[PDB]
Amino acid sequence: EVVGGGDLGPNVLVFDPSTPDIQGKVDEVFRKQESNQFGTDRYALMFKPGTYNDINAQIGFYTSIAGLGLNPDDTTFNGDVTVDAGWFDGNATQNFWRSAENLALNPVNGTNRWAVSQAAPFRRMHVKGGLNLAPDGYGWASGGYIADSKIDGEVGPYSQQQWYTRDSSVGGWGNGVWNMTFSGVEGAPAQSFPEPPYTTLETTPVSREKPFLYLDGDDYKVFVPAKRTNARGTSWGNGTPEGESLPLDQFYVVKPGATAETINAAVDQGLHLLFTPGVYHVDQPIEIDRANTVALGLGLATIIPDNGVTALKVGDVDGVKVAGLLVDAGPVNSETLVEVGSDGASGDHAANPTSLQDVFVRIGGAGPGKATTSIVVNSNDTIIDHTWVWRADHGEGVGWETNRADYGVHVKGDNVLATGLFVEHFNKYDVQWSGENGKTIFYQNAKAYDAPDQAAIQNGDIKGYAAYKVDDSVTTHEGWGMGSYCYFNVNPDIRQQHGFQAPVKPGVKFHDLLVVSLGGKGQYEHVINDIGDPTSGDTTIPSQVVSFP
Ligand SMILES: OC[C@H]1O[C@@H](O[C@@H]2[C@@H](O)[C@H](O[C@@H]3[C@@H](O)[C@H](O[C@@H]4[C@@H](O)[C@H](O)O[C@H](CO)[C@H]4O)O[C@H](CO)[C@H]3O)O[C@H](CO)[C@H]2O)[C@H](O)[C@@H](O)[C@@H]1O
Repeated sequence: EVVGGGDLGPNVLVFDPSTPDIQGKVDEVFRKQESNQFGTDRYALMFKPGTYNDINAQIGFYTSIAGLGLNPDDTTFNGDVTVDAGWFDGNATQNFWRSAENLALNPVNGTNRWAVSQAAPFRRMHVKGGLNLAPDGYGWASGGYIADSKIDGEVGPYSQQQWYTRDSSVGGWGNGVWNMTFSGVEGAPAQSFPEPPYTTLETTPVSREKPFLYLDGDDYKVFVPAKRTNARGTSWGNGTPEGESLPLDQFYVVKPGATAETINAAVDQGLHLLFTPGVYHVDQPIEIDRANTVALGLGLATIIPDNGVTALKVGDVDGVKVAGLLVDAGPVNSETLVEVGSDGASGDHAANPTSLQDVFVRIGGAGPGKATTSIVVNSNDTIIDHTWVWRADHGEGVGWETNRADYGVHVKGDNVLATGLFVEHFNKYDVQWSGENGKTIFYQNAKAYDAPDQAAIQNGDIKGYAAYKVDDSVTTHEGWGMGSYCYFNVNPDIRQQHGFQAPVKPGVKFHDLLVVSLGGKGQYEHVINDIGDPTSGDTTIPSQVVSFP
């Protein structure tokens, strides 16, 4: 019974090079979206191919900006896509929930400013000049994620604490701070941790670029890249990229209105999903149990699970590409928010894996919300390529109980790969890995700030719960470029035994680990298990470990 394609709706603004009032108009969204951290408004600015002049697209909360060509240079700005921190007094550590993709940029002073923190991906971009990742004045910042991009000149992180870059091309990298990690990046600074703190891998073992809306001439369509093993450099610049096109008309177009039963019925029926920029309350989980289903969000499209249900469940099928969505906890506790595969699933998905890309989870912050576990990854071979799983530390509806969320991510399948894993503030283990031969490239954690007292975070004989816990049974794991920080702002007497916990086996390895106390609010006793120096002083110097075991 459902109906494919049709109309993307008001919240998706489709600019062209003869379109009137682009500056003034891109400027109204920012005005309302600049300081709008928890609003329900959602926007995507989409630009048709061509060259656009005298422009500076300033990007606020819940704003995605993109070109609608196939290769990034089809849509060129003699101008800038700018993220700054004027609204929060130079501090960029709340510059969340926005994105830029599939544009070239010829920045007006020779350098584009993308001063963001978490959940602010920069994908499929060509910067014909510099890329400055810090707010004007080298004030605080906690990014960040760049993939499938070419920066002609220098990337300058400056004050950025940490960063992940994959499968890209840079002609310079200026500096590290705590953890600037690279995989498959031509031009990456040579590996050197802790000095500078560069963790560098030549290729990404597998990656698959995120699907995106484009105009194959007159028609709305989505292009869906195929996977690369040992990816290095960009995917677009040599000629005809690799992967499929879907016509629009083979997508259900979800808008304000949609029930979860119709969304699933459209996937029953053989349609893909395109979530328009909106907030979707669902009282049954969204279910994708058809191989190769693309589920693509625009304008930070957001799902909220009502009645304590799970928001999104992927079945044990090959090739599901979930991209560009925020799952936002309801006030009724959900046992899970996202499940990838059913519990127990023992099959392969190796040739054609399921992935989550730019999938973000929030618990609290916009009022009261809670979940026991946020993401369960049951399916073997799953790719998690950019996720921010975040128990709110600030905002409305936040308490050590009021927005309690015990567990962030739990990985149970085998062969699972996370590139750009950001997980923070959970009451217990932020990340748990139970499956075999897991790989994590780049991890950023901060522990819960609102732990009341030592006794509240006790873990048998461990003080605190690891930010990242590989199970005792696991025989095979390997991780690179991983940091956990603490700011026990309620009770800075607290001690966190470690950032990491894992068995001591010849084939469970870690490379370039660090923990950091933020201005002496709590301290780490060790880095991993019982190994590594404690943090000390209020000077926020990392305690580091190059190699383990
Ligand atoms: O609070 C809400 C959000 O905050 C996120 O965590 C922040 C955290 O980012 C912040 O850390 C700062 C660091 O940014 C800072 O690094 C320095 C660099 O700025 C500088 O250029 O280089 C040196 C190193 O040589 C560093 O000085 O260092 C100060 C310490 O002096 C840190 O405090 O601290 C905030 C709280 O104090 C903290 O909240 C968090 O990830 C988000 O989840 C959260 O929503």
